Amino acid sequence: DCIFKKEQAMCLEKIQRAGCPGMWDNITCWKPAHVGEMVLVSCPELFRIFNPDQDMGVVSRNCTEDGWSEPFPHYFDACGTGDQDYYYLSVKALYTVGYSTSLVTLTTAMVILCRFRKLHCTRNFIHMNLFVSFMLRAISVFIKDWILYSTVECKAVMVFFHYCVVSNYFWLFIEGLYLFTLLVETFFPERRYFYWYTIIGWGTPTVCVTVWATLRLYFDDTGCWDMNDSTALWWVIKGPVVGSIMVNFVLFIGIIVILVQKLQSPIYLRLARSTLLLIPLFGIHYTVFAFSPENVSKRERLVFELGLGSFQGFVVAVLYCFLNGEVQAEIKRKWRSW
Amino acid sequence: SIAQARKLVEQLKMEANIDRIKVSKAAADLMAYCEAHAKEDPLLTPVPASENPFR
Amino acid sequence: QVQLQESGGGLVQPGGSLRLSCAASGFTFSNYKMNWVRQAPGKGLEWVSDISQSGASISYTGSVKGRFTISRDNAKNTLYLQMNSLKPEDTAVYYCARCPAPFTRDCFDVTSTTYAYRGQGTQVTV
Amino acid sequence: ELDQLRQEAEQLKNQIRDARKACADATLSQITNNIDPVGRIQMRTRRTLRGHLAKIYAMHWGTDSRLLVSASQDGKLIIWDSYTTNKVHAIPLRSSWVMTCAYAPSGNYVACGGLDNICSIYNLKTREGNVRVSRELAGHTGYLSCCRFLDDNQIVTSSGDTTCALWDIETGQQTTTFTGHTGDVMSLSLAPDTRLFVSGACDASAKLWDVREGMCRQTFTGHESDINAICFFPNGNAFATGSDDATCRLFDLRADQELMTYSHDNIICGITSVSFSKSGRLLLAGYDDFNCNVWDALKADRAGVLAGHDNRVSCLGVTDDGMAVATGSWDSFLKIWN
Amino acid sequence: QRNEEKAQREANKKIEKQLQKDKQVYRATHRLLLLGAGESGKNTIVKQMSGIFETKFQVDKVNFHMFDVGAQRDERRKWIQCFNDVTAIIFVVASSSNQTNRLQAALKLFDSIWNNKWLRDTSVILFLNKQDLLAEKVLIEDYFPEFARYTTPEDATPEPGEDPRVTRAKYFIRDEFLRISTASGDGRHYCYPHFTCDTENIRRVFNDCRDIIQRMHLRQYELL
Amino acid sequence: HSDAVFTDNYTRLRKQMAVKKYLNSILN
Repeated sequence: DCIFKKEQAMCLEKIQRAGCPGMWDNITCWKPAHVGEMVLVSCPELFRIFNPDQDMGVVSRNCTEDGWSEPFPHYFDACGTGDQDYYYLSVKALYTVGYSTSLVTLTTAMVILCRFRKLHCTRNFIHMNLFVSFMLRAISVFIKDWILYSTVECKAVMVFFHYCVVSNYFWLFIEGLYLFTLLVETFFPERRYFYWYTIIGWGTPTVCVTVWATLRLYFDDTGCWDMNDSTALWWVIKGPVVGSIMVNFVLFIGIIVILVQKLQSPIYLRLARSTLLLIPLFGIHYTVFAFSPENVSKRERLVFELGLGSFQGFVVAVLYCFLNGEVQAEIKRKWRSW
Repeated sequence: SIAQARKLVEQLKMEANIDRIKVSKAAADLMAYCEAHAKEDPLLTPVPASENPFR
Repeated sequence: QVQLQESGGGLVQPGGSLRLSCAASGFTFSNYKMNWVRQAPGKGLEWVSDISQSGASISYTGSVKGRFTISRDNAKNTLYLQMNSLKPEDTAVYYCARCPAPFTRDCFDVTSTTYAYRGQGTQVTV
Repeated sequence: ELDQLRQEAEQLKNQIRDARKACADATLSQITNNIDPVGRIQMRTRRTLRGHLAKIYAMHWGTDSRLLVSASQDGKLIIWDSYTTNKVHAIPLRSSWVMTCAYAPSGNYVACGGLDNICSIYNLKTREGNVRVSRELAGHTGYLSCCRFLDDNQIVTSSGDTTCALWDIETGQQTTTFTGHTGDVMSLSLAPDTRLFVSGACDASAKLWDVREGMCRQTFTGHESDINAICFFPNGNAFATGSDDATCRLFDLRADQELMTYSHDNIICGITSVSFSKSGRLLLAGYDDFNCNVWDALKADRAGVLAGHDNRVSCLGVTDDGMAVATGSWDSFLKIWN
Repeated sequence: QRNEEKAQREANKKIEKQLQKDKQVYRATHRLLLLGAGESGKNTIVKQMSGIFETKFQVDKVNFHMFDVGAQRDERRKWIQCFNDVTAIIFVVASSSNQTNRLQAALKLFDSIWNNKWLRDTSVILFLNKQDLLAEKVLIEDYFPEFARYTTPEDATPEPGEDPRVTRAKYFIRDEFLRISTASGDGRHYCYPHFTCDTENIRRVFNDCRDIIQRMHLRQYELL
Repeated sequence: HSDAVFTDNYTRLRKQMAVKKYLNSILN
């Protein structure tokens, strides 16, 4: 039931093989010393989980004639839950329900899109690929949660999870890039671009997750890699995602300025409606908290980005499906044919 | 032009000079053709899979 | 074949009133749009006026705005053109033509020559 | 004097209009009441062709009911195989704008026409690895709307110059001209014995001509708009017409008057293609409401709805043996029904 | 029968390759339809840039495929449906064109086109050719009495050295065409009146095609 | 990304809680 003892057990053998003899402490491990000579060590990094900063040595023990003096100054408490657990549990349930709703709505959407042969077009193909990315991202999150709540299976799950997230962020950026490209060049719009977009959307996540995994093994192979305390290693995965958010924001602002140039030809309500429609498809909500450090406004970020962010599927699968004029036309025609 | 009117009157004269049989005779000939040739038409009557090349 | 025979016309003094009746037959009057076209001596066919299917929207050319008027009676399956006043640029042959397609507002080749759906015409003098 | 001719034509037309009604007897409705209704015919698509680019305008089947030729507005005349679905020939046409195509009964030659005012004949007997135009039948004033093959030599074409012409390949010279039409001729059809042909024009009139001596035997009137399609009833003594007034009228050569009408209140769109089946019981007529209808002859009861196309049915043809029916639309897609 | 099937499959693959290459070549070119009246003088415009006299010209390396009506009958009711998928329709009208009222016929033709069911998704470009002849003949109320009470729009920007009357006449004609175009609801087809006499017609048509494709894309994305 | 942030925070909270549970259990 308890695997904590395992590491402590070795101390016993070490002190029995090596007037104040070695004592097997449950809290730490003490080595024999001269009688009446105070011994000071540094508390194990297990106490330092609470305090991320560097550990300090303060814990000391005193010897006596035939043993070790009791720790009167309680040096264990010197070196180095309810509400937070409740918060994380409520957030967990919220994002779960949202991800399930998105999964279902995007499923029925994709099905409808596949059923109609008229709807098939490059733009729709990219929409379907984004829907596939969302499917992968939901299946990843759910599998990760099940496995998590040290082996190789859990590492493979963490890797598939990261890959799916990076794929979703890249497909959102490819969506914005595609629309911007169409606006920028009205003529000769596609030059094997459904191929370049497919490649850059399905290859770069694999490259970055492989790089991350290898760097992890070589430098910081700790546990199942769930925790990402190593800033350097985390930057490799983080960088492309902030870059995607920034570039997508810039492409979105370019589309907005092009649209407002078009609308002013010889309208604020229409622009607001267009922006409200475009924000889900480009994920303009991430830029709000992207600049914020993870420690700062952490609780607000984990609710806005994930708690409410879990319904992005539903939003894009209601704004961009079940109300689309083409979709409505085709479905009504099929109902009439029935 | 005068020529166009001459053409129109001449064509009307030619089309009036020809006699026409009663409608019933033709409606009967068409009905006979339909009943007689019903089997030949696969679209009207189920096509045997053996001779259905598009199965 | 459809016919668009006209009735009326003659020789009158300037400023007179001439009621021109177009007795269309052989088709549903309501479904189509009746258009008036005028052919000046030595000039091509010129559009004059038209009336919608229900008569709600009525249009005239700029030259005859106000002076003229039209009325449609679906029950009698005929068209009328009342010329309240006459001007020296009016002596010509008037034709009542029909819009090529039913249930569509747009009309094609109404003023085109050798058009099938055109009437015999009437002679008006000032 | 014009007045005397006009009066003579007026009285003679009134006399013929009186003679027709006075000779009318059964009127078809009372006599064909006994025959049983065919019932619902729920045919299903068997083959789908998606090799074309632009909207289809015409197609012609083959005598063997195995190979078909189709034309598109992008300049391609593609010969399709109804069995293996594989393309056979693809001749790049010099003129992109084509409105008609014909297949020779022997299958050696294929012809096309359109807005280029020239009829081009192509030979399928390759001699150098490529297929080029053999002879061009230039001379028509207006755009060619239809073309058919009397045999391997004689070809009859109808154009927009209110006349029809007969051509000989070996000499490239006009042999017999058919004049007297006031409206533009839209299509022509050949009788099974090829002795007489009926051409439909834009003046709501259908005229029967003798291919040899070129005189108009009869003129049929009664349509409320321009005739777009023409077909010959298998027997050889009747023909059907279609116009923009959402109705189909059947005329008899020996009765010289109209026999049956196929109109419904729901349909208001025009009719572009009218064909019959082998037995002639069924009339397959295209429509501008983005689908085709199967009108049962002799009763005027709708038998089936061919709602499988996404655009307007430009053309519709049937096989010589009556085994399958091919329908063309503006979605660059060809469908085979059985 | 296996060998014939193999040969047919190889021929099908070759035909598919050829169709693919032709497809890509076809999509690059933008198809345009040129229309005008007898007195419109579209031949001069064509010089500035057989049933149909097709012409080829490249601007900014974008190839355009523009067609001319040529020797054809004046009845445009049937064959006009073939040009429903073109990028735009260039309508050249001689403003000066008098023996007969050409302006009224042009207005009726524009109205019939604009409201066609098949052509309601095809933008129309309007060109007012022969401005100099209009200026000479002016230096109109008989056909259009509303011109007498017409006033110059506040947004008019006449070029230097131009007398006001010709500007107010051309603006009146432009307003009339815009009003008849916008009298009904317009979806997926727009109107861009322009003044031509001029080697900048290629640039103008290129800009119009650009704007058309942009607005079409936006309309598929439901932005505008 | 938000999913990684939540996972790291939740795992750290679970580890800290377990460590506290062990420490107090041993102390008493």
